[PDB]
Amino acid sequence: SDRFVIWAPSMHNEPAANMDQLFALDSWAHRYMNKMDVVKIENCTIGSFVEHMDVATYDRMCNMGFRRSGKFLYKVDPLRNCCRLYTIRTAPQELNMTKELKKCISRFATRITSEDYCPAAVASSDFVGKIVNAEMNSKTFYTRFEPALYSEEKYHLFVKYQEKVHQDYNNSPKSFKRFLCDTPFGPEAVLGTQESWEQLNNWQRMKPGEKLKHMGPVHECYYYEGKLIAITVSDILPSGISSVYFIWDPDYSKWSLGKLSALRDLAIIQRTNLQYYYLGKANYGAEVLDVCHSKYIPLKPIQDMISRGKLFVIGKKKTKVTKELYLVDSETGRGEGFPTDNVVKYKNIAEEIYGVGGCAFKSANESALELKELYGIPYEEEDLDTIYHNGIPNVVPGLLPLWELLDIMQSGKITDLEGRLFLFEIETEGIRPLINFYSEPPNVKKRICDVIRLFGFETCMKAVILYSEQM
Repeated sequence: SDRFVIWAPSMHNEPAANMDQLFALDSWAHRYMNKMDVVKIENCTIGSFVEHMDVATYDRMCNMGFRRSGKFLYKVDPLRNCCRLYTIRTAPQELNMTKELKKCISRFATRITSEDYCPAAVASSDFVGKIVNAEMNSKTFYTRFEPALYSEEKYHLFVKYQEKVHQDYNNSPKSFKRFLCDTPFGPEAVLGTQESWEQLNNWQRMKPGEKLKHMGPVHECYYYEGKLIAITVSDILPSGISSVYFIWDPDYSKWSLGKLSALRDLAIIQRTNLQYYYLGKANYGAEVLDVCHSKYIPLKPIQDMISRGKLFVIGKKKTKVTKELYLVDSETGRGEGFPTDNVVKYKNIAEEIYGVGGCAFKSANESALELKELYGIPYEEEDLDTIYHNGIPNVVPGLLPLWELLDIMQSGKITDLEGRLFLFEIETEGIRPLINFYSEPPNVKKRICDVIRLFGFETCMKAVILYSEQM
């Protein structure tokens, strides 16, 4: 119910990255296989600076394909970007325990507990039981959940990690605050109450039926023998836990703290009566997000993402598509799965839609021309062909197709935003209501349309769009 106060969405450029794998579809790689020198591959990021939102909204956004960097809620263009990141969720009950993970957990339980540790008879695959049992019977290792706030030792460990692992030496305390301490959440969501922190710290002792009181960003600090060894920046969501970033002492590369942190997060999710883990290699037993449906499909049948990471739109063979897939408001971001019938041998229709001869492109150009000509919204035909050589493209998988936006305009559904959506120009002495959409300036119209396309229509109904007319 909390208002969704955001800046107008934009597209940012951070280009820093075997020349045959950086394409999201095989046909576009084939078309530009010999012209790689003239292709302008950039590392794009479509997002929006969020000024305030509640935890439930960010949960919905995760289930729409979003991740946050500080206050910047973003997603990558899964068709044009050099790196396609997939929103993948994992439940602790459905995780494929490999042999390396079992060795990791065994060595962990051996190093944290004394030699006098007589272990229980927990199964070799119940990693949650081993983690909880060994960590409760250990006097050398512990963790502490605490608010996402700045401290000098946290920043020092951050710098050491960044420079010895990621080889990044351009780190300042402002960047650490702005990336791992600044959050778009309320003061309760960040700070909370001491009682909720005591509950979350006793997650090993939580019994089924008991609910987490705390929902918001947290820092889990790993302490071994009094020394800070790792920090897990994560978001406690109503549906689970979303990992934002992970930091670990390089001197402890013996521990494989990334795998250990993932397994411990799964153990927490199971004990804290949460369901999913939002990761954001080879064998998982997890399920990824089809953004064109905003629905999750298991990852085993989809070997193309596991092998090449190229795009994938699920569909049926006996159905031919004419335009991009309709996004159903009130179901996008709800974590809905695909039916588990194996008779419908779902094919990949991503090439039919976003490929070279894709229908999405002509449909979007025609819809954009019609929008600009009939309603004064500044859309231009862009990808008449050659999707590789500012603003936001007319065809992006996971965004609301332009024909749906045109239907919203034609059906008069757009008038449902007026009286609900509020706008905030900083230089106008105040926040103002939306009285008439069609009488707004064209740039304001396109900002509202970008919010609708990127975050959904029902979310835009409860939004507050901040804008200045200098960008």
